Amino acid sequence: YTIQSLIHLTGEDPGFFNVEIPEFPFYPTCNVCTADVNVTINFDHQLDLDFGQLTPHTKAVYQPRGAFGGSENATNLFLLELLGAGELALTMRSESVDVYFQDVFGTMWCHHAEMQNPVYLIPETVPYIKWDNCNSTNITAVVRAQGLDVTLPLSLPTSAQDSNFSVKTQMLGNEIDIECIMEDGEISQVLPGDNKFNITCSGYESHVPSGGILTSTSYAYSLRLTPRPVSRFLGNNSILYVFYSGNDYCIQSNIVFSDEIPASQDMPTNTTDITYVGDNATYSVPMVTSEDANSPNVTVTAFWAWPNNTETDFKCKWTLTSGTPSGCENISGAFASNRTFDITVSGLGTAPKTLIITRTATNATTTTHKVIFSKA
Amino acid sequence: CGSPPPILNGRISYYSTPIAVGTVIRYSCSGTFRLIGEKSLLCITKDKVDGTWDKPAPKCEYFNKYSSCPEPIVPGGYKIRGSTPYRHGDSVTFACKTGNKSVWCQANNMWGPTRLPTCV
Ligand SMILES: *[C@@H]1O[C@H](CO)[C@@H](O)[C@H](O)[C@H]1NC(C)=O
Repeated sequence: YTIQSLIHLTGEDPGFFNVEIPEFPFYPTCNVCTADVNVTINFDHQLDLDFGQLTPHTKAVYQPRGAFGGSENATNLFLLELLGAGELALTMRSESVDVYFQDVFGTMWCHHAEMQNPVYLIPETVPYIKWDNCNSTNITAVVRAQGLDVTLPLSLPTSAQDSNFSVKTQMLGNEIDIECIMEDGEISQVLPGDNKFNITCSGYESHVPSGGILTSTSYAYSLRLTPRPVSRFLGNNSILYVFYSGNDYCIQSNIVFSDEIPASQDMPTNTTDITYVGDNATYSVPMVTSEDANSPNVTVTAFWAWPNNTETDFKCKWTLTSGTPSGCENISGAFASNRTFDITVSGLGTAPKTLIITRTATNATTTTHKVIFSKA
Repeated sequence: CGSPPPILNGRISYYSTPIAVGTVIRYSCSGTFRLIGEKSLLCITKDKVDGTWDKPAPKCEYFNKYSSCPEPIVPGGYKIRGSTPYRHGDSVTFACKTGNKSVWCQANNMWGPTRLPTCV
């Protein structure tokens, strides 16, 4: 399905970046979650790719990248390629990306996430630099999912009173050149702690906000940098450096990204519920807010609960622009005068049906109305 | 190349203790003062082992506090890592399909340590 997005480069210009795409349809199958992925990445002509990766919620960092545009620099370096709720990063080598598919479960292909960064990047093979005058605390900068998270102690409490604190930092590794900066003026000890200074962190827009907090105490303080743009092109044993000035002292720590599976990737559920006494239970699908009263396409894919097998009598029909309304499933779907579908189940049953419907109208947010039928 | 040229309250990074070797060093900002100038530093080798560093030491001071500066452009110049908004000592990068490839924004505005570079 088509969900356009706009992205602008921020801070410095690292070659690698993460383009979050939680917008495409995703279903809470809780069992078999096959998902065919096809990606197109433009550059400059357009070096279209043929990225293909079919991983359920069992392998979150797979990166099969059989290309067709030539020997491109890199694509979808996977360290958190699935980590998060629907987050599918597309990392490159340290650009008007047009993703095309997440799951099949029927016949509809589209996606989009436009980035205004350079179409073709530049190699950024950083020479090994150690910063001799930087005390290496060798703390473990574990990159949980994609966003970095550290609690390293700050540089020094030199001239704490009326200090134009600046926390400009940078992370280095396997040919990655990304440096963080601290925006919004110059923080000077506001409140006892949790200064919440916004961090540009370079990289990309970082839809989830990224910033560090200067947890001052009394006189030893700390620092809690949270730069989100951290991806797989880092080395397995790489080093980041933090430069905190006052009134310039640096600290070095070891960064190791983890390739693991997240808590969940499915789209957030509306968790709607209905109650029935008659087995011919029908549920009215609420109108999605982001879509007006008229739209050229809208689908109500009725999926069962805990499907141990592959797809079964589950209808993804009832679309607009001359769409087939005769659901091949065991169930039957209907609607009303207003565009609110009334979906009837295949006789339901004594057990809760817990059927899942993801009504994704065009240019509207996907609302997976996971409804758990309850008897009397 | 002997000894690196120091900057104002900045950083010199790592070079060990070489006998005129000093392969790679990096210069960082002074913190509250943004770095206005190319940060890289590699010791080029002349006919003799002893030589000079590739680039002069960049200045590390304020750049118009938080005020902005004119967009630096040249017909043979792109805007890599550059955008309409500006703050303090932010820089851009230049290139062309057919000169230097860097310029900053200082307090004097319209440039940083050096003027907006031209191109062939
Ligand atoms: C809304 O959807 C239409 C296609 O129906 C698209 O052309 C337009 O760019 C979209 N606008 C926004 C803000 O999503």
